[PDB]
Amino acid sequence: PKIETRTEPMVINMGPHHPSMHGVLRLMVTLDGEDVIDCEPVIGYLHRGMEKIAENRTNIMFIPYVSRWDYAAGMFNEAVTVNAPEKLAGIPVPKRASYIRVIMLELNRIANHLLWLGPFLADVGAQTPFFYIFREREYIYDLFEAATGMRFINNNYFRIGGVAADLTYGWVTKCRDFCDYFLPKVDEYERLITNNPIFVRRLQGVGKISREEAINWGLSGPMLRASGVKWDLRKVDHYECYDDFDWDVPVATEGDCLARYIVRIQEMRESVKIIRQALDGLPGGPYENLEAKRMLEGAKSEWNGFDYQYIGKKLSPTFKIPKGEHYVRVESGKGELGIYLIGDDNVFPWRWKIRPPDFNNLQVLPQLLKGMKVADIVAILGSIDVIMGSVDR
Amino acid sequence: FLNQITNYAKEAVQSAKYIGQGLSVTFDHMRRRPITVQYPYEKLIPSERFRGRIHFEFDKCIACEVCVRVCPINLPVVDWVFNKELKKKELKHYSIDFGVCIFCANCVEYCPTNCLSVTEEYELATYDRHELNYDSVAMGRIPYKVTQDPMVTPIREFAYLPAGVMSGHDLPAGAQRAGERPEAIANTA
Amino acid sequence: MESGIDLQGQFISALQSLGLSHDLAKLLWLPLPMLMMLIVATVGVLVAVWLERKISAAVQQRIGPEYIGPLGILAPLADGLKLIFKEDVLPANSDRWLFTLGPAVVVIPVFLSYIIVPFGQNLLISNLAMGVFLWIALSSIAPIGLLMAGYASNNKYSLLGGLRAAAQSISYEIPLALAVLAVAMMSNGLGTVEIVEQQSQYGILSWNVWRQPIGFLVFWIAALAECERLPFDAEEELVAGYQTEYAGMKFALFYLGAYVNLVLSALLVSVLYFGGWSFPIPLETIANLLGVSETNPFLQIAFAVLGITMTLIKAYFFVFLAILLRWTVPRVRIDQLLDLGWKFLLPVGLVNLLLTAGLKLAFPVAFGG
Amino acid sequence: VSTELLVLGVYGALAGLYLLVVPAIVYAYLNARWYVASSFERAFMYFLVTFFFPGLLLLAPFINFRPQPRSLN
Amino acid sequence: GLLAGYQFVKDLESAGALALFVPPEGGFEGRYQRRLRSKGYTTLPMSAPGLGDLAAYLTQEHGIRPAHTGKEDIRVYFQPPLVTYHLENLPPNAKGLVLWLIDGKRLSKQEFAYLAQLTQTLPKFKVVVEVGGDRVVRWEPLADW
Amino acid sequence: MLLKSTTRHVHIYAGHVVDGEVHPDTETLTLNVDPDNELEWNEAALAKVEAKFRELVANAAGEDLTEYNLRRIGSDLEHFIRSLLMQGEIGYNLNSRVRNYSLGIPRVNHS
Amino acid sequence: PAILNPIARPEVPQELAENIILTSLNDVYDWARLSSLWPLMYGTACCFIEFAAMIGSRFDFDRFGLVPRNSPRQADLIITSGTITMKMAPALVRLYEQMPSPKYVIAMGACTITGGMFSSDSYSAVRGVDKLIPVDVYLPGCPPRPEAIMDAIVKLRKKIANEHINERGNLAQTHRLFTAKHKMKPVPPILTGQYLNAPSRQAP
Amino acid sequence: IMTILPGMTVKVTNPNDTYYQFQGIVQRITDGKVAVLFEGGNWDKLVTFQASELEPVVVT
Ligand code: SF4
Ligand code: SF4
Ligand code: SF4
Repeated sequence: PKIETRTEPMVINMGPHHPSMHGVLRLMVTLDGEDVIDCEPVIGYLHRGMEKIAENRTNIMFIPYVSRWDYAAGMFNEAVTVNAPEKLAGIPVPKRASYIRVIMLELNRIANHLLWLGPFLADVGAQTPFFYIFREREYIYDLFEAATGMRFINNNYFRIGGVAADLTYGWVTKCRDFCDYFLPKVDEYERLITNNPIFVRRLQGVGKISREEAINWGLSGPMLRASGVKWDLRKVDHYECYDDFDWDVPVATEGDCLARYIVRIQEMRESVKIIRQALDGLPGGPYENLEAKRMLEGAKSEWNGFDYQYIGKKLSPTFKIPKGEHYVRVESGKGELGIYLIGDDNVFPWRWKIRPPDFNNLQVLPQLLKGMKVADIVAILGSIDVIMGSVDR
Repeated sequence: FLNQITNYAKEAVQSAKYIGQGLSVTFDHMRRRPITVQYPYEKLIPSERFRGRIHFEFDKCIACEVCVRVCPINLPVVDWVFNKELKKKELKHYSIDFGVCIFCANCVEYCPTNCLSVTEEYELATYDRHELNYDSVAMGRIPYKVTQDPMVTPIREFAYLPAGVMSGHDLPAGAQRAGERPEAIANTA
Repeated sequence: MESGIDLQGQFISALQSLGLSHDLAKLLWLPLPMLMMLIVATVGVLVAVWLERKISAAVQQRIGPEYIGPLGILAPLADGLKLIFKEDVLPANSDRWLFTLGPAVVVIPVFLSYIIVPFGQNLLISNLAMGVFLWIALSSIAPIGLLMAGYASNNKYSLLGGLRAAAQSISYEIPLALAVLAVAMMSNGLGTVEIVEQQSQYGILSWNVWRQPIGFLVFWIAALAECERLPFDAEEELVAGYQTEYAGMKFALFYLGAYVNLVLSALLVSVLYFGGWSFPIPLETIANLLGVSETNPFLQIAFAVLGITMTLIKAYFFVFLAILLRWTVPRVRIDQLLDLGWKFLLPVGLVNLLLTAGLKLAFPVAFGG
Repeated sequence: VSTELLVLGVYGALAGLYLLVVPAIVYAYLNARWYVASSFERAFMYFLVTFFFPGLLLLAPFINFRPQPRSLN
Repeated sequence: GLLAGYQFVKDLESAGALALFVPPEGGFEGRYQRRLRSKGYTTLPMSAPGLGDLAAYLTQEHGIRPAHTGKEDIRVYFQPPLVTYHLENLPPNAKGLVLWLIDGKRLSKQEFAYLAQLTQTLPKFKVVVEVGGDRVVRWEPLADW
Repeated sequence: MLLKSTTRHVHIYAGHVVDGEVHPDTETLTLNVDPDNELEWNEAALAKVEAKFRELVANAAGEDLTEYNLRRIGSDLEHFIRSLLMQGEIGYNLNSRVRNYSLGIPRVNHS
Repeated sequence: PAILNPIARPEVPQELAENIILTSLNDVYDWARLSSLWPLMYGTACCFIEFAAMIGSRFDFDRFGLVPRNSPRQADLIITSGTITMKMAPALVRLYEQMPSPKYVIAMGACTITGGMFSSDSYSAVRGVDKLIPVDVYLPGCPPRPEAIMDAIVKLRKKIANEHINERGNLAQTHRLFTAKHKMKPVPPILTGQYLNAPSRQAP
Repeated sequence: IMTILPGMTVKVTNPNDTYYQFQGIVQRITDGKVAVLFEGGNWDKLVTFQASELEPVVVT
């Protein structure tokens, strides 16, 4: 028993074996009495090298790879990985493929905020609705399994011409059933924290990132929106026919964990509105009605048109990423998941940089653990919505 | 000055009423039917697109390599020798290592002869890793049908429950997916 | 047996009929109620683990540990037996004397405190004139095995966890002592037979929970923080919890000592503030309504079984309330639970003791004698 | 018949009920109404498991609460 | 709870190839594999769907051709015949070799008939193909199917 | 901080073992050939692995005491152990509990 | 040699338990370790979320007996639920070595069987967890759905019920202990825990 | 020789099933269980049926 008792500040490891859903990162914090003096986050325990793998993969065979950065909302990763050769070659997508993309991405945003919400309520001390959040996440899983074939990650759904396959025969009805089921659940999740004074005491002023300090540290998504900035890339960039709906970006003015909670809950409440307004304005409606209308009305009459297709010229596997560079992005569940692609008229990219949504939000974690206590560490790490596959990639 | 004593007792009784209310509403969770899909006797049906174990047909194979050039890791070991008596490609011993496979079915889409199909089979656990090297006759086997096992009550998950149903446990007798199919509006309109 | 039923007297008389001494017959009688009470504590820890894994599943809309027996009934037993089969670990400079003794020091007085609990009048091991005070004194030995298990591991976060568990476990000894002190005021003694006997007079109206409405709450909240349960215990406080170095039978000792403390504390809520064995109707009222004497052996057997069922109903109800309240309450951190122990439960226990002393002085016929 | 022997007879009858008969009745009650039970009925049958637990432990390796084989027809 | 003796080894020595019917929840038939291993047998537990063309995998040399991940060539690996290599690399006074196939489902009737005839022809080789299902552990000979 | 290279069949552990504890020493490093017994290890091939390890740690003189160089030494020793297993001087265990062939299946030499 | 990676002939090892009492006690031992099977709450990547989908309510983790443990000292099983990198591999071997001896490993997903999609062009991915740990059951599927994981657990239970109690001794480590003196230069600890208090954050 | 042959088109008629009114392509016949290939969708699915729940079509 060689543990002595000094008067100097100690060091707490919080190593890569996290006994909860916290990823693989070390969190070597000092914390002299209780005040966290210093915090060195060790990163890279899931660094598998996607940026070097990408330079030796065709885009049709890198789509199975891109579910593994943000592996709670997997298709968001495909939403940049498809959109990077899409805007070099200028390949247009159909309107139906764009609306299917909007529906899949907003379901992925709901699922990403649910997988954030489970561990966040378990870390803040609620720990009763942890087992009730995975039920609606399994509803989204079974919605993804009908269309994309797999659950939350391993979808080959997004393609350069749009979407790999159109929806199944009962998909729109069951998605509307899930939204009618899920509208009161976000109000229950908001009243769980905000109508309980012990939780808002645990979440007020815990992590005090400013408005301009959030812009300087490169924060994005709900960590930027909670500081005061109305910056959503679906609105800033006129992206993938998101402007055909009426949703409002949720912001808060404080920037603490309660503000990030409120922004993510209202992001769920806005994404389900986008789901409803996209299911209403789906070109051709559900796939059973559209397939019946293109069956009975010959092979004509605008239901065989371009913007009523699921795929815009299904491409050969030897598609050349043309010479030129740009930087695509999406607003994922953590915001600003970007791809810097410098393809040079080869079948492979020449450089595929991944700008992860939470690798640039985890660098503020030592800055956010400055004047905080010990038991407010896992709350602040809970409020970042960190997924280490994107941080390491 | 008893303004902080009565506030103290008020905070105590408000927490006591909150604990009593939460204890009443966690006692209304026990009466609900459990949503547990009890696996070895209630194997849930996978969807019509599942991407489970890959199936291979040794006679429908023109011995190209499109299933290798679209696989993300160039996994299927197809080897052929050219027979100049016939001047075709003449595949022998196709195989896929399912311990390396990521089950994306890229090889299923980019198959020009519809040779590679994908199955509903996912129970592929082995003791030896090298048993996951399914050769052409191993993966040419008929897959395990979940609805044809006389120990399983199979369960449709969520996207095959009709139009108001959330869990597939209360299903009375095989009610269908959501409603009509494209052979109905052609008769309707 | 004819006049009554006395298994101690009948056993000593039938063992003197073989040709033994009287004191030797008493000595051979001695291990039998102790073995019966250890059997009761062992079935209590198995019931507690089963009820913990089944009510927690029923709350979360799951099914509990099936496929281990018919229901999950053999699920704790395997969880016992597996921990007998696992090896030792000895964390890298561990003390090897204090390490093995820590679980023993923390679970021996909890087992020893089962003399105090009755399942009926003279259905216990001993009356023990300082009963519940000896239970409190023996439960005060737990934050020495806690500090022993914290120190004897060569890693930190368990020394820190040991100091944390010892600071939690002494913050609720004094409200427990004050809440027991109110019942000892109202009962004119500390023996649990006399504590239940001052409640088994009018069946349910003479129970102490109506005369100690806040003392029952103080005892229940303070006993739920002595058993390491509910809020007072999903990432750990820091990384570890004073038993993250214990692997086999020593972790089994910790694991069974927690639930044995839970079962004992539920039994003592049933004994102190409720009737320990009393039906809500007094038993002599039913004995005079039937007309048969309260000394003939079949009414003795029926009333003993009825007292055992009443004890187990109330002990089960409080074990059920603990397993519900584990998922009801929010988990509080260490500072809020120490503020609950010192700044809330201690002043409410003190004002409860003062008002029950004023009530016993003012109205002595309702509160004891 | 001796009354000591009849007291030992009702002891043996109570032991055979507490260990064998009513634990089998509780097992036959739990493959019965378990989901049709309410919360209070679930607490009552959990009490029935709690009280007759040594008899349920004796009868545990002899009950076969597995689902029956399906018909496939 | 069903104290099982050593009748299972006697039915194995009688039939030569018996189909097991195990409950699908887990390990309730491995007690019979341990009884069989305690009588002097050597059990070889391997998964049946990973084997292909049991005439070639069990008793013949078969080229494995492992996975090149776009890096190596085809690189055929000639695995030895499993039953005869595990029977020759055995003690000479052992009771024999037993192939314990854990997935008797998703196999054909022809492979069952071949496994039964293979246990009949070469002397010390028995199979315990687990076709699964039944509510208790019960076994039949591999005669009709 | 104990410097080590723990993979299967070799454990480097820069330091010396005392009783069941390895104490971190600077100028020595241990070796734990096959701590899980997948291979048989007769004494001839065991002495061959010991001599190859001492040659590898002599050839690694002058570099840093990082875990990268320890992992390089352990990986070269892993390739040597697999080369001895492939030559036939070392067999698989077959009394183990796993039997998963982590260094290749048995196979005949030519065809 | 005519067999390239050969198996070896054993020493004719047989327990020959003709006793039926100790055979039934072996049955009790295997059933007890079989029906408890407490896994380590071990994650590291994508597959862990499907592992978490077992711990939820739709598929039940507990109904085979297994509750997840935080410490590896109480852990009976480890389901390696994700990609093991070159950085995570010594940590994984350490948290496997910190378990009591009747321990079991399930290589979950393709990343731990062979390092599935990182087995081609990755420089920091361990191609298979059996390069580090003795593995009992291998589990394919890139995200293996939770029915497949509690199929791997069923096959692990079939593996556990075979284990003999007289055969304990395969749970050993069998030290070899070749010590060599080396001439490498010790470097200082590069990663200390000084991030904001380091005298380079304050001023350029 | 008259029974269900591989290579033709089918359609399922088992009413209480997930796969209903689905046209498929029969691919392999072993031991009575018929495995048919479904072209519907981007990934070709192979779902096993039996002859008691299948019937060939005459139109295509
Ligand atoms: S793509 Fe299809 S046809 Fe071509 S080799 Fe692969 S399986 Fe055969
Ligand atoms: S499913 Fe994907 S990973 Fe598997 S062989 Fe086909 S293309 Fe390759
Ligand atoms: S196997 Fe697939 S899902 Fe699992 S960790 Fe690897 S990439 Fe992620």
